[PDB]
Amino acid sequence: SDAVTIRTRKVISNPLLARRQFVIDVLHPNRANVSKDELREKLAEIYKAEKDAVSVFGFRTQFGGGKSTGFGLIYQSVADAKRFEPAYRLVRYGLAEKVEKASRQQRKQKKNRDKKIFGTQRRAQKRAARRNAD
Amino acid sequence: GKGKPRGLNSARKLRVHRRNNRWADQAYKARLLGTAFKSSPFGGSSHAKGIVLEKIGIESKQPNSAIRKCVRVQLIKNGKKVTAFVPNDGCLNFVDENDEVLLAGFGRRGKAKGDIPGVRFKVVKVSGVSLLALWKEKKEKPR
Amino acid sequence: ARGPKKHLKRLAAPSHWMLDKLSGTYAPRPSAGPHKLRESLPLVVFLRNRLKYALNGREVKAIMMQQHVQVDGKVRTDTTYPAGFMDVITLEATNEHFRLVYDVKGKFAVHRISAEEAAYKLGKVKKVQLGKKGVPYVVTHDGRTIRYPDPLIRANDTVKIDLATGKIDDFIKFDTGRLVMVTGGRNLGRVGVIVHREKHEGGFDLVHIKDALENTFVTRLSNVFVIGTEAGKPWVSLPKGKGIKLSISEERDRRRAQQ
Amino acid sequence: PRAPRTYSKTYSVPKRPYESARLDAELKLAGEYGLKNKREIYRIGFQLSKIRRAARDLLTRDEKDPKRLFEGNALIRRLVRIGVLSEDKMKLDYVLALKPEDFLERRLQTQVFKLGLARSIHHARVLITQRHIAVGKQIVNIPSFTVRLDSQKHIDFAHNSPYGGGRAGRVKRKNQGK
Amino acid sequence: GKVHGSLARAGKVKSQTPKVEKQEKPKKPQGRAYMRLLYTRRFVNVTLTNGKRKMNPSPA
RNA sequence: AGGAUAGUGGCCUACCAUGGUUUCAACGGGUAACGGGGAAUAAGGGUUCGAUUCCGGAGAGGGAGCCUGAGAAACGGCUACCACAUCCAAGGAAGGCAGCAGGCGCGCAAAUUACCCAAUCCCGACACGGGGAGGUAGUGACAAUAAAUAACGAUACAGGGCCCUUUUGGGUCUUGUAAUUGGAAUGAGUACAAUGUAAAUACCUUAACGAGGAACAAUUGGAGGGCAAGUCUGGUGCCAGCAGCCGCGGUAAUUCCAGCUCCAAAAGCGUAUAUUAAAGUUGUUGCAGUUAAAAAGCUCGUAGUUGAACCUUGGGCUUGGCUGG
Ligand SMILES: [Mg+2]
Ligand SMILES: [Mg+2]
Ligand SMILES: [Mg+2]
Ligand SMILES: [Mg+2]
Ligand SMILES: [Mg+2]
Ligand SMILES: [Mg+2]
Ligand SMILES: [Mg+2]
Ligand SMILES: [Mg+2]
Ligand SMILES: [Mg+2]
Ligand SMILES: [Mg+2]
Ligand SMILES: [Mg+2]
Ligand SMILES: [Mg+2]
Ligand SMILES: [Mg+2]
Ligand SMILES: [Mg+2]
Ligand SMILES: [Mg+2]
Ligand SMILES: [Mg+2]
Ligand SMILES: [Mg+2]
Ligand SMILES: [Mg+2]
Ligand SMILES: [Mg+2]
Ligand SMILES: [Mg+2]
Ligand SMILES: [Mg+2]
Ligand SMILES: [Mg+2]
Ligand SMILES: [Mg+2]
Ligand SMILES: [Mg+2]
Ligand SMILES: [Mg+2]
Ligand SMILES: [Mg+2]
Ligand SMILES: [Mg+2]
Ligand SMILES: [Mg+2]
Ligand SMILES: [Mg+2]
Ligand SMILES: [Mg+2]
Ligand SMILES: [Mg+2]
Ligand SMILES: [Mg+2]
Ligand SMILES: [Mg+2]
Ligand SMILES: [Mg+2]
Ligand SMILES: [Mg+2]
Ligand SMILES: [Mg+2]
Ligand SMILES: [Mg+2]
Ligand SMILES: [Mg+2]
Ligand SMILES: [Mg+2]
Ligand SMILES: [Mg+2]
Ligand SMILES: [Mg+2]
Ligand SMILES: [Mg+2]
Ligand SMILES: [Mg+2]
Ligand SMILES: [Mg+2]
Ligand SMILES: [Mg+2]
Ligand SMILES: [Mg+2]
Ligand SMILES: [Mg+2]
Ligand SMILES: [Mg+2]
Repeated sequence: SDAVTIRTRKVISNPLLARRQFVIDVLHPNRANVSKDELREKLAEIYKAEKDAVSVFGFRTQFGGGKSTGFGLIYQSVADAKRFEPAYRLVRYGLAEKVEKASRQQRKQKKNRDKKIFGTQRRAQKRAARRNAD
Repeated sequence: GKGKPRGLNSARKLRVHRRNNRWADQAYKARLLGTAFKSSPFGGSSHAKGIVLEKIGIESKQPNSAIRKCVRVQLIKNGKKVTAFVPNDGCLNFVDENDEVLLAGFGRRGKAKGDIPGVRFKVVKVSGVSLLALWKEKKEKPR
Repeated sequence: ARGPKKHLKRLAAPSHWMLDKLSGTYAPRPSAGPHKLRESLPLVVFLRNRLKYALNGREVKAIMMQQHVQVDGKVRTDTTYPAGFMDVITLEATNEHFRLVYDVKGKFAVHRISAEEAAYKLGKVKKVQLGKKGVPYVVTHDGRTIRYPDPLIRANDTVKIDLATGKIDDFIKFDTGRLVMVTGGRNLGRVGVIVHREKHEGGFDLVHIKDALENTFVTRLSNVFVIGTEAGKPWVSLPKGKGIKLSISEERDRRRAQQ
Repeated sequence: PRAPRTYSKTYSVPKRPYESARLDAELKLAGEYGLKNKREIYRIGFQLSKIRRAARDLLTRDEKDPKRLFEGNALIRRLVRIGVLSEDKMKLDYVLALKPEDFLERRLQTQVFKLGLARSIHHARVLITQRHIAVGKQIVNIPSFTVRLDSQKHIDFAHNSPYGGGRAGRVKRKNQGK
Repeated sequence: GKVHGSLARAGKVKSQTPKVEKQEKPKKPQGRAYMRLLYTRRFVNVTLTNGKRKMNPSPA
């Protein structure tokens, strides 16, 4: 039925990045798979760590189901985790907000448009305004 | 002593003699002379497009008696004029004057086949549509 | 070609890094440094491919920018710094000291050493000559320049670097019977004693080396690194295997018994 | 760009397309082992044709040659491992005597039928293709999966299959649920 | 060669061939099943006429 | 000897000698020629190819000349000319996709004016910015791997297989026929969802849905020989057409056009061209030269090729490592 089983192998203690890192094996018979959010809750209880210090990613289910393999990180603190984590994983866990920027086309076009201006934008547009006597 | 040098230091004579004598192989001459590049109507290509000039018809060779129904085609790539056979029962009616036809060889690699005299190409497509598709009513000619 | 190359194609990287083909188009180009490009090991390969401490290239830069990594007693922040033979890597956060010595398979072994041994290093003397104001100096294999050496030290000798002051503790004269590791060619990583030095004026001198199993191989003098005063007395701890090359049949037999 | 990824062909066609002796031998051989097409017979012949070539090269070398001893024993060991070569025929002269039926015996399709889990060999392929057979604790749906000697004993129905203790399938649930 | 001829007879035989529709016959099995069908037909129920074996005997 | 160069050097200059290469093929021409690692085919020996994932070289429409800089004769730097070509208020100004995508043209011949720096790496004053380098997706039957398109029953009916048996008549278990009858199994597809990812798509897992004509319907070529498979039926009648080659067609065509049936390969099959084996039809291995193609009319002869035999043998002594047994 349920009976989610978690195995950790290739465990490496990494004080250089203030974390412990390992491979995660999940046994979930009679279950499609286990969500990363649910694995993070289970992992926090097993190792008595804060939920926000646990990161899992890169999961794949074996052929026939019933088993998945991934990678996990456990930091010594949430502060250490927030420093040594990719932005996209913190957005996954809700620890950060997705930064809002224009498309790459818009950013590149704006960069090349500003390349035609020497000096301040205020000077350039005031002088351009003077030329167009309209 | 078999009429060729055998000495251990006679490799130059052996190498040059073989090099000289491969020119007697007509297959070898055509590869190095680039005769397909220079003389072939296709310029060495497998296929070539062209424009149909006229529907005419070629009398078969003996002992056969028939009208092989061909077309006169001017190749787009070099402006040369060739005769191309139109295969199958009644496919000449699919080919009209000033149509664009894709040609290919007859498969004898530059020689005429069977009783058809002087024809080395066959029509594959007309107006960008396969002649076989037209024959089997899979597609219709765009006109 | 209008200037120096700055990229390294994945396929063109040194084979002893043991990089995979399909991970990307490029490989880490080692910076200019104490060791040659072909004979070095960038710190990015060591921290990610060897130790597997970092999961990607972004993480190795994060490790080194917090001042953790020291090479030869100095903090290095260059992710493509060309670490080489006899270099000491210190990670005091993990309390680990490594020395880069070749294993018998031709690759840089992951050779852990004690803190006491990590306080010095060996360098092969490339040349001895006079500098400005008539001051003699020695150039080691890692580009070090040591002034006022022992006047008995000559080329192809090995010096013991204090590695904290950069001075010479003592040296080993190049002569028959000295313990040697091979640092080039197909006999790379083997350890033995000098049997016979064959001189060739204007060409390349050849050294005959005897393995601990009385196997004899020949290699160029440029690939010879003196590491001990006699057999069984290396001046640094050797990696696992002690530089003795076994045949593939012998390796298969040893692997069968171990498993 | 990125380094090229290696690939190779796994079969080779006969030089003479129409030959009743070979055609009859192939169809007789395909019917016995329930093969889909002739390419599955060409595949066995191709890999057997290059096994013989490897064996011939070692046999020209002197006995006790290091290459002949190392690679010959490894090739024999691998063939014994998959059950194609008998334990009393490790001489590299019986390797040349191997036949395509030796390889077809060790397919998953052959072993399922020969283990009694299926009524016929054609039932074996559809059982395999339909994710009913598991080797160890791993479902295998490839009929050409070569069974090792140590994996031979662990062929049985998948634990989540209707025939092996799993729930009822799609068809039964639609009938008994009305 | 002298080359010319009337084009009026192009497609004569194919045009005047009486059109006959294909009878809506059962599909043949595909893949592994078809190899199974052929094997039995040639090695299980042999239809030989005392050493005279024909794949496509015309009715005679 | 000097000048110039970062530096050697006819690299250039002054003066002076007459040298330098070449039938062992110089020099010149051609190349549908960038070189190599390599590719195709392969008993051996070979033949053909290599624009193209790596290395080296060369170029940025064609030349030439330069600035800056350690590094460029750089071209997403400049100057000038040639060929194209843009705006103009007619005074002037500005160009270089053999970068990515895309367009025109050319052609037998080749994809999206998409997303992103998350990975691989590179650059900068740099832990932070940038990167059409690179990665992701789109198109994609270039090639390559695996691999569905059905499986099993039940009855019927037949034969063999056996057994009760002399055959007879039966019991009965192995095949084949069933518009002759069932209940099982599953993914293609779709889908909550989770995983995947920078974000997605897809894959992998997986609720619910998803197969009887299981229309969820395999095709491409052939059926005289080579070459496997029709002397079937209808049509035409040296016409139309087929036919790589040999050949077929003039009223029962084994060859055309069709229907049926059958053969071959099958998610692939056919055609054109090139190339390799077959080709011992380029032959060193390994061809042929009286008559099938082929000994110069005959001698001489330089280069080339090739060149008789002969100089410490035998014996003896110890001598290690191996291999029968
Ligand atoms: Mg700006
Ligand atoms: Mg600006
Ligand atoms: Mg000539
Ligand atoms: Mg040729
Ligand atoms: Mg004829
Ligand atoms: Mg066309
Ligand atoms: Mg240095
Ligand atoms: Mg140093
Ligand atoms: Mg047959
Ligand atoms: Mg001078
Ligand atoms: Mg000079
Ligand atoms: Mg060229
Ligand atoms: Mg070439
Ligand atoms: Mg190449
Ligand atoms: Mg090339
Ligand atoms: Mg070209
Ligand atoms: Mg290149
Ligand atoms: Mg350039
Ligand atoms: Mg251009
Ligand atoms: Mg330029
Ligand atoms: Mg450009
Ligand atoms: Mg450039
Ligand atoms: Mg472009
Ligand atoms: Mg294409
Ligand atoms: Mg396009
Ligand atoms: Mg990918
Ligand atoms: Mg289908
Ligand atoms: Mg779907
Ligand atoms: Mg879906
Ligand atoms: Mg997601
Ligand atoms: Mg057909
Ligand atoms: Mg036949
Ligand atoms: Mg008739
Ligand atoms: Mg023929
Ligand atoms: Mg008739
Ligand atoms: Mg008839
Ligand atoms: Mg017949
Ligand atoms: Mg025929
Ligand atoms: Mg027919
Ligand atoms: Mg078949
Ligand atoms: Mg050959
Ligand atoms: Mg001949
Ligand atoms: Mg001959
Ligand atoms: Mg002859
Ligand atoms: Mg001949
Ligand atoms: Mg004659
Ligand atoms: Mg004569
Ligand atoms: Mg002699």
